[PDB]
Amino acid sequence: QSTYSRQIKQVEDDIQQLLKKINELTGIKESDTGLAPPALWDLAADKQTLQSEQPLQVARCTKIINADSEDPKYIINVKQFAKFVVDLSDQVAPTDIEEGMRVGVDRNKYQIHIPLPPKIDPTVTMMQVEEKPDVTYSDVGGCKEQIEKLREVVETPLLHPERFVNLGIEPPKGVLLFGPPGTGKTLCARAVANRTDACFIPVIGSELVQKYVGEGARMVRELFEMARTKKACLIFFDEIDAIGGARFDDGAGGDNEVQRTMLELINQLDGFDPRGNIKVLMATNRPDTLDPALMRPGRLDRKIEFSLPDLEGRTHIFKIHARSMSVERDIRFELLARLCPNSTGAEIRSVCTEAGMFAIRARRKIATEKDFLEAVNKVIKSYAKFSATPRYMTYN
Amino acid sequence: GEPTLRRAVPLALALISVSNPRLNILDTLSKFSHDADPEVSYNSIFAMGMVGSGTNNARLAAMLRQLAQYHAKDPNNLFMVRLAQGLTHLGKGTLTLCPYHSDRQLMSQVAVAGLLTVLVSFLDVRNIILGKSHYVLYGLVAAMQPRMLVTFDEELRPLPVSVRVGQAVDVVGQAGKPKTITGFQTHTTPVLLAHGERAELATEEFLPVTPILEG
Amino acid sequence: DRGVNTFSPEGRLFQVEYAIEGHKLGSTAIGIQTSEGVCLAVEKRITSPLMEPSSIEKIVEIDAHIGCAMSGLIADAKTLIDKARVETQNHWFTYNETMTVESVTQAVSNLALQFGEEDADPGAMSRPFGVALLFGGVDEKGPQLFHMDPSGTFVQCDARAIGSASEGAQSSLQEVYHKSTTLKEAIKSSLIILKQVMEEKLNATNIELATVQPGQNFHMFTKEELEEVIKDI
Amino acid sequence: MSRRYDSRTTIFSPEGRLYQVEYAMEAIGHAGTCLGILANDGVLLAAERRNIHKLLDEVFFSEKIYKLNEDMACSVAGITSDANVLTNELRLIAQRYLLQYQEPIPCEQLVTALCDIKQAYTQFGGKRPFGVSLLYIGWDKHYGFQLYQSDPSGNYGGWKATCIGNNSAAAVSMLKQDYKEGEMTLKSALALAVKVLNKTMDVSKLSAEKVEIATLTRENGKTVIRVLKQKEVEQLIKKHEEEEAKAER
Amino acid sequence: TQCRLKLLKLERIKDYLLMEEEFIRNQEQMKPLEEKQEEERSKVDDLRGTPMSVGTLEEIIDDNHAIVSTSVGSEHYVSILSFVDKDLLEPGCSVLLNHKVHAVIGVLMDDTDPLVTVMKVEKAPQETYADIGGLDNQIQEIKESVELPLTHPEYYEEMGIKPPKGVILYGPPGTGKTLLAKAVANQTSATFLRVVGSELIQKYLGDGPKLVRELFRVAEEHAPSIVFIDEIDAIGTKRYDSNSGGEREIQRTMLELLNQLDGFDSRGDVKVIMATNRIETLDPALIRPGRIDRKIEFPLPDEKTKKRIFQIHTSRMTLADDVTLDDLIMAKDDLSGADIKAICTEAGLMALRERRMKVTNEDFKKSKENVLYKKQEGTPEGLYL
Amino acid sequence: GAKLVRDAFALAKEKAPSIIFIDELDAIGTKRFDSEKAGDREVQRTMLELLNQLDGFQPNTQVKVIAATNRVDILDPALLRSGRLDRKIEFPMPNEEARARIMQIHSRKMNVSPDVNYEELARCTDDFNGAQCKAVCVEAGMIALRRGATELTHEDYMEGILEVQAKKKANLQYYA
Amino acid sequence: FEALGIAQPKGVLLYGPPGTGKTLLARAVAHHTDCTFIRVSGSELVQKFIGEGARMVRELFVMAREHAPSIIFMDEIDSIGSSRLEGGSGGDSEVQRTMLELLNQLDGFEATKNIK
Amino acid sequence: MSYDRAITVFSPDGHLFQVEYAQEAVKKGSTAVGVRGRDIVVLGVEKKSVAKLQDERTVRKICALDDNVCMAFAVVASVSGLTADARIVINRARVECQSHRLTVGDPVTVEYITRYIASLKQRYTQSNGRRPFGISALIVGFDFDGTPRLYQTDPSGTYHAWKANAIGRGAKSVREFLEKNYTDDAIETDDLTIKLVIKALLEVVQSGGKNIELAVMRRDQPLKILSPEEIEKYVAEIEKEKEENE
Repeated sequence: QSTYSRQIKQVEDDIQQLLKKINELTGIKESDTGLAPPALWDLAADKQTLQSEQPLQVARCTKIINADSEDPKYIINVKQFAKFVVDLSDQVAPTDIEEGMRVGVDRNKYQIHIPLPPKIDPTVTMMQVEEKPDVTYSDVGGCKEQIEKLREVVETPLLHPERFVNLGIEPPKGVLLFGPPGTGKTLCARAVANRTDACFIPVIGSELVQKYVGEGARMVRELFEMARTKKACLIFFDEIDAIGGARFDDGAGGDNEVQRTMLELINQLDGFDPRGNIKVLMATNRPDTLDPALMRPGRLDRKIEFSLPDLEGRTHIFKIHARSMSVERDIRFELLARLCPNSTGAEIRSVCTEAGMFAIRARRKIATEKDFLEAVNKVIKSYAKFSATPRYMTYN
Repeated sequence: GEPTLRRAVPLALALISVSNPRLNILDTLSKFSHDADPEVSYNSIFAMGMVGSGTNNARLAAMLRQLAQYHAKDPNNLFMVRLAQGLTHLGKGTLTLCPYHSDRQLMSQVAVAGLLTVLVSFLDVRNIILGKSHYVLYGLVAAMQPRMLVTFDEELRPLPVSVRVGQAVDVVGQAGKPKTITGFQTHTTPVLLAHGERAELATEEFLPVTPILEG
Repeated sequence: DRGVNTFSPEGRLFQVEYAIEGHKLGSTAIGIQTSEGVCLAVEKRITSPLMEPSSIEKIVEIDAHIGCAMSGLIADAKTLIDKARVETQNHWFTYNETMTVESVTQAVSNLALQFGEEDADPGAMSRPFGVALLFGGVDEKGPQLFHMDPSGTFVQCDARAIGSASEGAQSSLQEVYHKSTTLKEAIKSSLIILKQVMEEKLNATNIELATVQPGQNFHMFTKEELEEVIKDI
Repeated sequence: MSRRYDSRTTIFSPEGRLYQVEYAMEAIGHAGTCLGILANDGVLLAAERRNIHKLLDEVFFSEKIYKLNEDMACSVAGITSDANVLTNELRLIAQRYLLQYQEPIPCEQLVTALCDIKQAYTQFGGKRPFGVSLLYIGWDKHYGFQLYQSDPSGNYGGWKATCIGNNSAAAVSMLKQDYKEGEMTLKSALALAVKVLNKTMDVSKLSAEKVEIATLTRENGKTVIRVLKQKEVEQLIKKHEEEEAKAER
Repeated sequence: TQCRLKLLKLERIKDYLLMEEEFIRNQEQMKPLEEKQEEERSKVDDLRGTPMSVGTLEEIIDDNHAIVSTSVGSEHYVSILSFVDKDLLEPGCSVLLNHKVHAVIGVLMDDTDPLVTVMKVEKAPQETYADIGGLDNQIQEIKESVELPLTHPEYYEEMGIKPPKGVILYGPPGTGKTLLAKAVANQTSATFLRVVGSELIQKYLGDGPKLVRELFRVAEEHAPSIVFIDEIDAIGTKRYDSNSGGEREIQRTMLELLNQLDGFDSRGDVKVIMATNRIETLDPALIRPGRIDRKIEFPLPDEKTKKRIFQIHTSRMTLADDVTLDDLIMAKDDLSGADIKAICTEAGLMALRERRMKVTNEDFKKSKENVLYKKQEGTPEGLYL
Repeated sequence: GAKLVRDAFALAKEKAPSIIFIDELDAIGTKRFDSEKAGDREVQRTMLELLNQLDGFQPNTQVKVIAATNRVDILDPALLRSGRLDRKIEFPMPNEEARARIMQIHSRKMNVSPDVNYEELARCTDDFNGAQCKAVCVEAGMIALRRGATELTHEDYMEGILEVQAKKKANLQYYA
Repeated sequence: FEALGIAQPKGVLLYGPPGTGKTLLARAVAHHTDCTFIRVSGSELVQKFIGEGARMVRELFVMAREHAPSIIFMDEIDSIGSSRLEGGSGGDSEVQRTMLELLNQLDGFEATKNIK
Repeated sequence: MSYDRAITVFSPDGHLFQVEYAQEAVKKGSTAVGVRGRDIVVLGVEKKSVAKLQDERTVRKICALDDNVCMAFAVVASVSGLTADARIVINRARVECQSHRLTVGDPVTVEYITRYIASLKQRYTQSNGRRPFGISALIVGFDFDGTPRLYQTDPSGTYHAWKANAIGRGAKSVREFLEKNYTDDAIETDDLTIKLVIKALLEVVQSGGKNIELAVMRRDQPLKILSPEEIEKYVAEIEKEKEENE
């Protein structure tokens, strides 16, 4: 194909060049984006230019100090990073200007025109919290005992603190999630969040540690405070082996970074004021690889067991995964489940899905029993093997 | 015309037509968006759906948008339908005339709808080939490829390797229109050309029908 | 190296807990104790049709009256069998009686944990064994099956299965078998769990079965007699 | 601690082979070169001493080539230090085999036995393998005239002309180019030996002090191993001038 | 050649007519535009106030306000008044503010990220499809796994439950893992963002979890999408310091990937395609399914496969019809894609020395004996090993 | 970060006499006075400024300081040493008598049903500090939810001792 | 090169000790061709577009490509680090491996490569 | 056997780092195929690396452990040459073989050697100074029953009986190439087994019958190592044949 590719290459080159000129040239051709409904707004807009209260500058109130002599003094930080002290809003409530609250202040006079919705005080904490979906119990395999404890510990005290008073304890400040990975813990966690009507805020430990340590300290404190404002919440710290790893500090390693972030979290757990009915949920491989220092067991409460599916245990997950899916089968859920070795739940879930991909290969559009049989044999080998480091010599 | 590519193009076109005037445009676009009718068209419908749900205020616009979502359809296990007879690619317009007239005149009338109803044409998802004296009713696997390495081929057969598509499995237009029956190693040639034609296919078989193949 | 004295705060070795995962990739072994014998089943691991079942075994003789079927890591099984074989033959000259199925299992169990990163000798190790062995033989107390594991514990069992899933293969065996039953039903019960836990399914060169009755010597089954046990799965 | 280091001596590395064995070959490269060449009626060893100094007294006239036995000879390519130990092991093995055998020690037999000790250390004992490749020349009846090459890796090789020590790749080809299979006689071979040594050295200029030349020539009823005095080598250094022309022509 | 040429000549000429016709429209031809739009522009520019100071429109409040961050350095809480509507403004875009007193005049312009510009490389493989044959079975799989759930919804909808979320392309180089990612991406025309794994470990610390989350998040915004992570072996292999090697660096990057792909934060029908030449470095949790789905393994080329692998390399060069393929299969076999590339390069290299400016069978043969030896030599031979 | 310490203490000096509660002291009490290639370089300076503020300049003997550690294997020796922090108060791990005393408070708080057979409950517990006493009472209450009932009993309180002791530990072995 | 077959130069290794005037010949051809000879001595000193390697592939390539052709003369002296000599045997050699493999494969630039 | 660290530490993979590293060390002893006939059991090795200044004896992967048991080695990889590390397994194997001849004087069994070797590798784990092994051997030899034996052992410690097995350059791959070539005729015909060994070696090596040296061993006669020159004559016909099965 050497001679054939040159011809095609030249013909595109010429057509492509000509395009550059046409696109640039046409443009939007001196049109107005607003169209007809904004014309009335232009006249307003002009009045505003004359006005001194427009434009407002967004700022935030950093600190409350009283030496009052007009109307209450607040120090705000302007975004040109000059500190200015302003005074109580022109007509709005003093109960709307608070510490860590956003405020709109005039650009030309610098007094609070109107307060604005709160929080923009950290840059980093705002970044660290991410999107929230909901997946339900149907989608997450098993109705097992391991599944049942997650609900009872998280859902019940937050939903009704009444139950937890009756027993004569406080709703957990802390809650511990443990179990090896590839079991659908995050999936289960999403599922209880919808039922409880308790907002879950996902957090990543890898963002928290950074090159210079201190950013992660201010971030963690600010993060507790935000959650504290929210009522019946969960701060779910996923994939942490920073706030999640071993207790030890080398003193020239990245281990320094871990230790500052953990240390503030201990202060937060107790609180400046206690945290009755506020849950922080933490995921670890097992509680023995978690700090005996960050774990100060009264506060953390119940440790919720999740464990690697059993042969019986995987028979159960597989019915849920299969049933949820649309599949035409003749072979049964138990056979294939026994077929799998003890490894992870994750191989056995992939069988249900892989049988659907074999159907497209097979030139069907939905699965059949033969696709199912094919999927167990390839899947058990593939995922388990061809992975993991080939050393556990000379590490700390 | 069937110009190149259909994977990217109706999605892209729905976005640009928002700038251009008239709700009728959107209705006319949906015609292109047919092709393999559950392949391209599910996406095309959803995207126009958003903008149509977005704003409405006159019965007239709502009527146009309604024509655009449903017209696009023919879906879930239903075969390839696009304006084309399969065999023609030299063919002259006379099947075009009923929709063509309707594009030219006002579609702001409900009246336009009589001519617009018919755009009757078929391509098939069948690959039922008729042997030399076998006259076989079983289907035949094929290989599809979007592009060519040669103009030795321009009667629309590409190599038998490529990506395979099955027997009684969606036949798809540009960027996957070209079709060879994969069976060059079995030395079978179509007498009647393969594209997923409307015509009943025919082969001269020097080895009969090949089964299914995984890939 | 990285710690090989490693205790968890609960009070067991991490290294021992790691040892099981190796067994799981390896071969599958079923031992069932019957009143009328001990039957031993083991995976041959076919992968060509050229590997001869009569010429090679993985049911091996501890004594002429005692058998052991191996599972998990193959290299590891061989070291335990060679020390156990001599102990057994030396026992026979001295006492003039066959060695109890328990007596041989206790000796091998000593080797399982004795490891440490440094100060190692042959009696010690640099990492604990990940094999579980099913020592089955007939003695004067009757037919016994004793089970030895990677934790280096010996337990009497009238049915144990260990393989691809140790606990899995034992749960299938818990459903079928009953304590006191005929030889054919015990031999059937061993094959049946075996194919379901494995990726591989039951054949007559896929698995190896040899049966020890009391009042008989250890017999490794002939080509034909191996095929007879296949008809009842 | 000792548990937080690496040196991968007995432990295999990601390579599939130990660091210590591979490193020994690098040390051999920048140390004086030893070659053995085949002749029709003898075999010879020619070596570059580890002394680059301009003044030697000749206290020991074996500082590279040591004659073990009256039936054998060796060279050292590498560090003189690991050689010292090896030289003492060789005077015993070479004579022990002879007490029993009553036949000139086979060149092959000697090297395989020695190579076994070189590998023993790297595999076990927690000792590094000797930094010396020893070039053995000898004669036995059932192979004929021989040259065998010894490594720290426990690799042996049956050769007719080979060189180990500094710039070995060049050196073996250069011995092949001038000297084919069974071509050159003992006297003309001694010249060839010096010619390659002049070209390949750690530090230039070939002199009597820098070279030691040894002959195995079978005399009347005995196989005679002699290390040539400085005086004789000098006659070969002029012969080596003549030899440069001769290779080309 | 001649068959193609009449159509080629006509296409270039059709395009010429298209260019020339634009000029007449902007200069002379008007009917809705006229003198009238010219005046609309003047009138709007003077009210609007030139210079317009750029802002970025984060979000719109429906009461006649918007929250703008001015790009100068200090942010302003503006009104949405003057030539724009709330709906006309779009999030994550650049907007025009009146310079004298800031109210948001409007969105003409869109804002592209700084990140995305560097990452991005254009979609299209330099080896055309059905000429990356050789492991031809394998090439098909990626089209099914990444390309298909986006291209065709029909099978997925009937199949039910979650779709795929990646593929992992692994095994020895030269089996064309990069060419495959580019094909599917080309076809769909999903924005193809490309980062080498070595960017994940650079001198600064925590750049790895940072880059990967931003890259994905940007893929979700510009969705549907294909993220290509090229050659993730570097994580362990590289270090600029002690902190850049070692466990903290390796974990943080792996941990980020796990949350991002299927975890809480999830991703849409956005796929990640990973190229790796070693899954020794990679964990069992990123080789776990349902955040990788089907894994594609390429094995060493087989004797018959090797002839098809050799053809691809030959097609990029000049097309052979005089190379004996058997000699290549006989000399070496169960050696990589990379070995077939090594035979080809060496032939080209000898021809270059003469100033022969072609390769022929002769150049392949002469170079072929040295290359096989050379393969063994690449790994240490020491002194004599 | 270091300047902030200096300013923060200065704030205490004005206000004087005052008590500055410092929660934890491995971040202005790192052990290290030599390090490289880490965030520990900035952490060491905040720690060094702290040592200086305690040193005598008067009105800063008026102001008091509470510092806390749960460790000793990362405590800074100067701050432990007197003349930075005069007093060294030790809190030991609860005695047999004390362990019973704390543990009694917790059972009391809960709905009355672990106040029967209290001698038995007091004895069986081992290596319980204060945290572990709170930990058992909440885990006991958890077991009452498992049952599905509002009645608590002494037996659950007993299962908790085994279940949590600041570890997974379920008190089990792999033998037979 | 299109005629010769082999992809236009990706990696050309000039190796061996200096003092033989190896740099000097490179300068000669680079001047004549009118490619800018941009010397790296082993340093990410002369990466100022972010100032750390591994992004010294992408930014450096785009600038070079824009004002093309360019001959990027990377001199790998490798006297940097003591923990960059355990990352590849040079801080620069880590950069060069990134750049080499990526650039070979990138866009059409393998047998259309002209930024050597 | 003296060190001051453990030789290996366990993983939750259930692999031994040192045995896998050893498998690459034994592919240093290049590719070896052996097929079992009716009366001649034959193995052949890759590379003699001839330059006619060398001896052929010194590079051998064919080692005589006894005069009625012989073996050729490899396993998996593609890594560099070196006879030597493999040679060391031979030196242990040859004592092991010889000690059995003292015990049982009839032609010693294949089974004994393979079993001793699996256990030998586990044992080396236990000692901190001892370097483990992980190799495959193509054990060839005869019993006192006079019947042919070809046995093979693996790094996994497991030995199996076979009619044809190949090791080297992908153990499963050379083995599978033989599975195709195998027919029922092959093993009884004396002539046919030889051609199988030469087609497998001819794949990975250029110009064999100089890099193909094979030995036949017999029921009544000891090890015979054939000259290379008579092997080349076969290679020329056989390479014609090799393309045919493909």
